[PDB]
Amino acid sequence: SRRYAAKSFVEWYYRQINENKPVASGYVNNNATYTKAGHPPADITINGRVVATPEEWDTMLKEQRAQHNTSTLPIGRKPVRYDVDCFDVHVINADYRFAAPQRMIEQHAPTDGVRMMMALTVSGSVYFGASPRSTDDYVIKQHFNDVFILVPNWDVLEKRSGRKYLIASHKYRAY
Amino acid sequence: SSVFGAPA
Amino acid sequence: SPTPLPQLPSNVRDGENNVASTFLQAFFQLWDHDRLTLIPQFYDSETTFSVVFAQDPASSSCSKFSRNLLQRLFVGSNLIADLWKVLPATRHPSLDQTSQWLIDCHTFPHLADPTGMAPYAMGLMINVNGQCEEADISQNLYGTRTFSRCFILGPSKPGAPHPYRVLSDQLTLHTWKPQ
Repeated sequence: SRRYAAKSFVEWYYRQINENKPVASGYVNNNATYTKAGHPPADITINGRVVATPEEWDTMLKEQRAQHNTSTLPIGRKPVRYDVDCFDVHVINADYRFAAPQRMIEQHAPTDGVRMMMALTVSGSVYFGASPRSTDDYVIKQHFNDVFILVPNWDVLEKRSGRKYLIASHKYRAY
Repeated sequence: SSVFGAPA
Repeated sequence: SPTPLPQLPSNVRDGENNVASTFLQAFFQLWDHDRLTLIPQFYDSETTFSVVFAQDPASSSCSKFSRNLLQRLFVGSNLIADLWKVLPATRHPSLDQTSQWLIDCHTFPHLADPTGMAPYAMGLMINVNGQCEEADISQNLYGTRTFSRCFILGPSKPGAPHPYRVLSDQLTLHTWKPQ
């Protein structure tokens, strides 16, 4: 199980990207509770390049979809689209405690499906220049494989995802 | 605690 | 045409003890030639394993396995061997053919400490994108697989054969080109 937690993160994350919206808010860097507790910045690797901040990743996504001249895509073609084919999630620490309010420790035991550190793998395709619902009229097609380490967003769980779990580590590959 | 050693 | 993100080689940032190297050199050699020996070395009662999909020898294999007691199959330590037995025979390229491998790894905080002596332990995340030759002798099926495999490694339980163990092993079998 725990797919349900991963599903909500996955749906949020690739939707932001596909709507040209930022994903930086999903990383630990931008959660005050985690950072004042001393959490390090997210460890992000993009096709083998270590990327220092989530903000820089958003900028890179923007650059990837940028069109410069001489040629131009017909209207109605979308510069970049990510299609998720599959995702899978394992719990790698069911007793995650870092930056937890003590109350959350007390309220949810490791068997209770809340205080979960998760390893998430996502695979699918990247379409360049395709019509938004086409998988055939692309100019270029890549395979992509994303992996994440997700940690509990105490701020939200105290009170689906895109905010229920935060990204602590992220590796992106496309080829 | 770590068994992997420090990153370089 | 918009331009895809630049593609760089493997980004290997493991700790000084070079466990990612020792582990992966053993892993793919044994996966090809002595697969089940991996489990007592690195797998324990808590390890979890998944195989996912993104004719295919593996497809028919995981189908029949799942019926019995794009598609997903998740198992605990009790079934890992039995599943691995059913997965296709393989030959992977040597790891020193560096351009045939995309291996990214880093150490990360806040695993549990199985000794209970500390509140946290460092982990090692290893993600692999590679290819191999796959064969199924009976069905005369031979071809080239493209795959992803993500490992999470962490400190082993007291008494284990190595000081580290596999916590999580996620195999994604996408493309299969017959040949």
